[PDB]
Amino acid sequence: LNLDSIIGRLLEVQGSRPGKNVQLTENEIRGLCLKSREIFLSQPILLELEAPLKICGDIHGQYYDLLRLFEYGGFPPESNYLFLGDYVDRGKQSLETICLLLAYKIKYPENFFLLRGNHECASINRIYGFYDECKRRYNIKLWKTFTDCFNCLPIAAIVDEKIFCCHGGLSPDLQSMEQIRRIMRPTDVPDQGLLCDLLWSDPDKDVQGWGENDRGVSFTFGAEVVAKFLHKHDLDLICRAHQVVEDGYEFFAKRQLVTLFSAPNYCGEFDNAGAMMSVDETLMCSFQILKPA
Amino acid sequence: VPSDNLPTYKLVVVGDGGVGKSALTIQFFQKIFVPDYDPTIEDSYLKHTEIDNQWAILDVLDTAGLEEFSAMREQYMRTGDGFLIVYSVTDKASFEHVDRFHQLILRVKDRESFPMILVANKVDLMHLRKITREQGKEMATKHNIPYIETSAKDPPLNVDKAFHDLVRVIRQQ
Amino acid sequence: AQPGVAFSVDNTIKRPNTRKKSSNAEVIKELNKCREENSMRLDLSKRSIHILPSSIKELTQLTELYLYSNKLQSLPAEVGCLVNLMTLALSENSLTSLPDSLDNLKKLRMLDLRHNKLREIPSVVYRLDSLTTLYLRFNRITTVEKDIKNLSKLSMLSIRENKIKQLPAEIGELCNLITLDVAHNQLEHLPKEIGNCTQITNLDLQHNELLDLPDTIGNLSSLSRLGLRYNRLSAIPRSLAKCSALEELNLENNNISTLPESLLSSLVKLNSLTLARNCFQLYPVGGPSQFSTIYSLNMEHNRINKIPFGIFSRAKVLSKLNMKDNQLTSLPLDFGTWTSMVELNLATNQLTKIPEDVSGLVSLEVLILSNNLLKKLPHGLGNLRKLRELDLEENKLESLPNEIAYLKDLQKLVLTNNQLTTLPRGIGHLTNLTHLGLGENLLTHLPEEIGTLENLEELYLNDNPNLHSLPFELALCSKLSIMSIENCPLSHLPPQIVAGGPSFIIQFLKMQGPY
Ligand SMILES: Nc1nc2c(ncn2[C@@H]2O[C@H](COP(=O)(O)OP(=O)(O)NP(=O)(O)O)[C@@H](O)[C@H]2O)c(=O)[nH]1
Ligand SMILES: [Cl-]
Ligand SMILES: [Cl-]
Ligand SMILES: [Mg+2]
Ligand SMILES: [Mn+2]
Ligand SMILES: [Mn+2]
Ligand code: NA
Ligand code: NA
Repeated sequence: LNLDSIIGRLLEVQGSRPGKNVQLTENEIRGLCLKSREIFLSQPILLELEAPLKICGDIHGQYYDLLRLFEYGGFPPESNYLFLGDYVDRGKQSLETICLLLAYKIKYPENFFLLRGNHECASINRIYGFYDECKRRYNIKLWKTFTDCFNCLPIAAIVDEKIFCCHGGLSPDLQSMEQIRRIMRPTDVPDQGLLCDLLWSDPDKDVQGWGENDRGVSFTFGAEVVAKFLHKHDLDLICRAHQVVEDGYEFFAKRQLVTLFSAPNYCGEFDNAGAMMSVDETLMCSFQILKPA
Repeated sequence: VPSDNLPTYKLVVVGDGGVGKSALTIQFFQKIFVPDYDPTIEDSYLKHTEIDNQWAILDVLDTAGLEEFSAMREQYMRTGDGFLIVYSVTDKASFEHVDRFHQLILRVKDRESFPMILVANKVDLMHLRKITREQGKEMATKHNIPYIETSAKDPPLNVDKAFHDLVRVIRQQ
Repeated sequence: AQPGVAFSVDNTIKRPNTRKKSSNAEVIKELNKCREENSMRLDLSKRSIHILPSSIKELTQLTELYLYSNKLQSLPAEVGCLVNLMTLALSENSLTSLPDSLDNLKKLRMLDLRHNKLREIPSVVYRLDSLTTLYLRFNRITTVEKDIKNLSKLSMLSIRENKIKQLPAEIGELCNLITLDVAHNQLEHLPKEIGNCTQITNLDLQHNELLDLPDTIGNLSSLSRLGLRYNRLSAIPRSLAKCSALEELNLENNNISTLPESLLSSLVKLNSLTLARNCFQLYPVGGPSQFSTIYSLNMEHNRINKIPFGIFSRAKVLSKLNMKDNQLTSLPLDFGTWTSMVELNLATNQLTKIPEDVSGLVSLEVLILSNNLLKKLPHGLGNLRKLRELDLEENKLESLPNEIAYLKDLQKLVLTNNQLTTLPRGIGHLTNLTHLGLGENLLTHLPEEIGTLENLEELYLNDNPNLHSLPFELALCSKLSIMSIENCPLSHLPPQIVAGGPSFIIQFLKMQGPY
């Protein structure tokens, strides 16, 4: 596997018309899945990271918006990156998106990190685009290779003992951080339980405590649940994604939680911006906005 | 949506090494079967679940079976509200050590009786089975405790029922 | 020094915005209750303790102190007054240090420091030479100092889930080690002095970066459990043959290409061998006595180009062989002599034919031949009366033998991605068949004998452009719950019915048929 050639070919379409595909060989994509899978299993399922770091929300196959994120924040390894999941589905170029992220994970394993989102799940991305894209451009056997890779992604991260990061949100079953460490890999995402809630739950300003989620899966949680969680675990902030927000980032519970969404003009139906959060060594957080182009 | 101020049931899984205590526990919580054997020191798992239309918090303590890993086992057992005594139908010694674990539970809890269930695991290995169903029911009746047969391998057999039945014993329901 | 989160927004800096005295009062009450009873055990676990009160110094009678599942960052120096302490349990805290006063605990045997935040082994731990059990799992340790030789009474040492890149040669002075667990680290080599720990029965090295093993590894003659998966091993030392108590040799996910000749013959307790995810191009050299004790052989994901003749002649209890993803272009001449084989996986190879002597594998229950180059199947396949699962996905099969009707125990038949145009009318004799995968084929019609498949639950007809109609007898399959018809036009059926899907289609065949 020649990583540098794969990365160079993925970055070649920088500045081209949006939608221009990159043609990697099936064995090259298979090598990205197999080698990145090994690195995921060699690293904790609950990542403990250090600032400075840039944190990004959902990409959803919007590859050229991903390139905008790297051009704005600096291509690896100029900056460390943490992605919060949902790399495939909805968008038109899920393959280019995940292939570049996996390539950077192999190239800079200590400076580039990827969390699991609810769309890194075979039952979900079978419906919402990634299966169709794999079948159209390659084959279904490749889609299954991606599933084996997705099944080993880490679930959460804690930055400098203070920022708890996950795709979805909190769980009523999440009482100790060691519960996350006891999640075994490889694994599918269950329809209910701790691993499900971490990828599916949402904050809600109207709910007090826990409530039912209109998605039909997992829960909603209120501001007091966030406050008690941060106090119990001596954390300052929850950083999550999962939901599209108008400004690319959105605060919750008096800035005790922030939602990051990095796909501008999501699905072509929303007029939203995208955002990443920069965390410096003093944990000072700022937001870099991608306006919809 | 879980109710407020729920009761917590501290369930402790004890038994000889290799009988499947961790595989049953991970199957119960994560709904997957782990084929590899990694000996347990101590691990704990937590879930909110509704049993017989009554919400409950299930705190499951998974203990060590190997004697080399068994230091501090009695302290973790001391905190329990109920116990699963697990043996493997393919391991004769694990069945014969049920008496030892039964005695340890009563000694550590300082009681004459305590909620426990005898769990006969690995019944999916029919060609390797060495402990009959009658032997298990005899052992359970001798101790006046319920008997159940389980398999952690997919598709799982009686895994959720074993933990839920222990909660039923604690409730006296 | 510990930073706090702030936000640089709106041209300014913004900040994110119970009963500690009451909690500490309950701890003090538990301390007084301990002295009044003069109890030798104190359980302060799960009490949200951040700072342990210095009043602990009065409980000098303690032999066990349980403080796990709290929020301790440090321990007060007054803990050193508990000179009778034998167990100190501190798992699941936030510890970054330990007080030097702990060296007064000359009788400490158990120190549990799992799930903490130690960036190194605290210097006082190296001076607790009475320790027999030391747990350091899930910390942030990068270095094991040479002072580890002071803990010569250790029988159990676990430092898994850290960032350790090297072990000192002084590890050889832990001559009383029975279990040594260093999994999930970054070790590239093991010190050869580890051969002085001759009492070790459990050595776990999984998930490291080990490039090799020391030649002294054979001195661990009592080794019964050896974890080597997920490393970078390029070879196995000859001395490992002295570890004749090994019940399993699993080398999955390494870079091993050969084994020492006849090495497996010394592992007389070996019940399983796994060489998956390596660089093997040929079988382990050494006579057939090397495979005489194993029940399972897993060699998937290698580059093995041939299976030697008579390699399984003395493998009486070998019932599972996994050869998936290799370089096999043909099978050995004595392929039919594998009478003990129960599960055989030859998927992802370059097999062009299955020999007729496959009929000799009368005990075969699972046969996986996916992703090969098969154009046809031998008639002897029907002699596999115990076969439950037959997977033939992604081949070039242009027809099926009529002898497939004799597979009375067949429950799952996968024929996805082939060139089949028709099915033999004997297909209806497979009374136990529950899963029939016919997707990605060239089927023109389905035989009317499909209605004799009483147990058929799942039928896959997707991606069949030439399948224009379905027989009415398909409605006789009362257990049919799944029928895939995606990318299957079915021209002879009404387009509103096929757009309505399998529910309308099965009912059409039922309501517009003679049943
Ligand atoms: N076939 C089969 N294997 C099982 C079953 N339950 C457990 N196993 C296997 O048996 C082995 C031991 O299981 P495990 O849960 O680790 O045993 P344990 O009781 O926790 N042992 P310890 O106390 O030392 O941690 C594993 O390889 C596991 O996959 C079962 O029902 N069927
Ligand atoms: Cl760290
Ligand atoms: Cl608290
Ligand atoms: Mg266990
Ligand atoms: Mn999401
Ligand atoms: Mn999303
Ligand atoms: Na590789
Ligand atoms: Na869980």
